[PDB]
Amino acid sequence: SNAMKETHNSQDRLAYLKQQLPADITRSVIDTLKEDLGGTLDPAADITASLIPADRISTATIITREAGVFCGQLWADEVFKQLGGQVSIEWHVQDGDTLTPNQTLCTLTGPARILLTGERNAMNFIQTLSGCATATARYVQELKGTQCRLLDTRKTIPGLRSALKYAVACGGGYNHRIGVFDAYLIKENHIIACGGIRQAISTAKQLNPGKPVEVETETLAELEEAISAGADIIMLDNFSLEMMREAVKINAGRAALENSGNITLDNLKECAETGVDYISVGALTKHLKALDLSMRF
Amino acid sequence: YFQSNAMKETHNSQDRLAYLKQQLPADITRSVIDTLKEDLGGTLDPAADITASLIPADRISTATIITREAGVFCGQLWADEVFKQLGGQVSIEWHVQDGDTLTPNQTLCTLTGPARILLTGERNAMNFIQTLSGCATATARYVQELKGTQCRLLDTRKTIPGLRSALKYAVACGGGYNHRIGVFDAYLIKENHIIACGGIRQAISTAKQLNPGKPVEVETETLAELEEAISAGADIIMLDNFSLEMMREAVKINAGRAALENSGNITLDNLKECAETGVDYISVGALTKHLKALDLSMRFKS
Ligand SMILES: [Mg+2]
Repeated sequence: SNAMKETHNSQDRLAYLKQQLPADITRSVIDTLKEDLGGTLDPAADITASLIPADRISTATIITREAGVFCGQLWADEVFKQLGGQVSIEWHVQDGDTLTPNQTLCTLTGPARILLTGERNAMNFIQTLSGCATATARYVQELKGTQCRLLDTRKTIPGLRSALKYAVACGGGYNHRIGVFDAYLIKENHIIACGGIRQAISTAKQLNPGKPVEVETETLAELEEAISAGADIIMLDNFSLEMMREAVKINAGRAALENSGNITLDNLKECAETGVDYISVGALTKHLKALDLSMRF
Repeated sequence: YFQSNAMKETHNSQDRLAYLKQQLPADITRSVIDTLKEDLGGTLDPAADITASLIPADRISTATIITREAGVFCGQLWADEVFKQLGGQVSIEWHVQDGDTLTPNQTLCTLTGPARILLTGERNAMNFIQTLSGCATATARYVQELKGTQCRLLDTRKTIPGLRSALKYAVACGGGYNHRIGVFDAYLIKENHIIACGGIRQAISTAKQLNPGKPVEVETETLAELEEAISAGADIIMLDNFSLEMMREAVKINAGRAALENSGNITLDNLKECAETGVDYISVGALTKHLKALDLSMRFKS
């Protein structure tokens, strides 16, 4: 079925993402350390840490004061590798694990100056990615009892697209297109330009074979036309609950239906209960509620 | 020569405002390039946008970016850079300037150029404006709570990765003040450094020796530690989780000798009350660690 086919598209995207992550992790980490150190990757630039003896070895633990879902160990590991690799980390949690208040995330051991310099940077990644995974899981809870799945969007904090799409995955959400290069999102503008939905879809399939094709519809008539034109996925743009139920009944399980627009944590369940297959939520990646962490020596 | 705490703080702001201005153009370009490459799949070539390829190449369109809620605007330079990086064919007429107060449904800018380029750049430009404006907007909200007081709002090092300079700038646009940019421009002496040096005056004199002009801040958890820190020559004292009465006692003990900065579980609910104790500054991690993006919308006229 088309709904199950989208689950396959989501896994293909997560695969592309995992393949690109090492490079993206290195890039964000370097830029973050550079900003903190003042344009250099030399940890000796941390003036306060220099008040500690050069030879001191210390052990610290990072703890979450809040419940949620963990994400970010790969980024925290890279922070310490970029600082020289002298600090070793024992992780007590894995990406995607549920966290309870005051749970220990990891234990770090190495030169005290390095731990001091890397601590905030490592925590800034963890709190951000964990924050996104945590928000995602809260949204996913609203779908209980339905077969509906949550999708992310292109409304992401700049520089962290791949990290946030990964955190969404860690929180139980699914990935929609990574960018404008991996899937088509056909809208009214494109439909008019090509002279009809079937023509737009055909052009899309001829220009980039294999790329998923999604069509945005604003009315039931458009939906019906997109379904008739064989569309893979149909995005329902600002549909009322009534229109959603009607769309689901009209569709009869043919295409994958995805609702988009003005979705809040407070009305997500009601949207899912109409029978739509997916709900896209820009709030998962456009907003951020960082997980509160503490580092103790 | 004489240098008041007011003068020391102004000097500190001048230095980091100077640092931010010199480094900002490079950070804007760096962040914009990384953001476009993520969206286009490894390249800055707009031809990588497959759905935009369904629009005739020679169409020239006009669109506008609208805010759907009130707040403070920020990010003009980043949105400009998105279009410069995509080829510079898009012309942007701004109807607002960084720092401006916004009302719901207000038009931010009107863009004109090749349709395919507008389609590729729109989300990217919007992602920057919603982020920076969101930060500026939240900051302004905290600043509004400080009105009747002489208290100032400070940022921290708890910032979203890769956006430290952009967010320090957004906090400034929202009316907040910038604390140290990183670990290189000022000291933040804590208990472990004190124990390592054998006391507070020891830590402070060792700091001034190694990096003479760098401002020295000391974090304290008690009134006793506060008094040692001030009498030992700290420029700024960070009060860690002080109660309201401890803050009042702190202000009394200080007698204007050092600048006092509150760092605690301070939110919109208790910001005013904490400010009313007489502390000079309140540092708020929430301004840059969290984000409530400003809700934007792009409307194509043609
Ligand atoms: Mg409910």
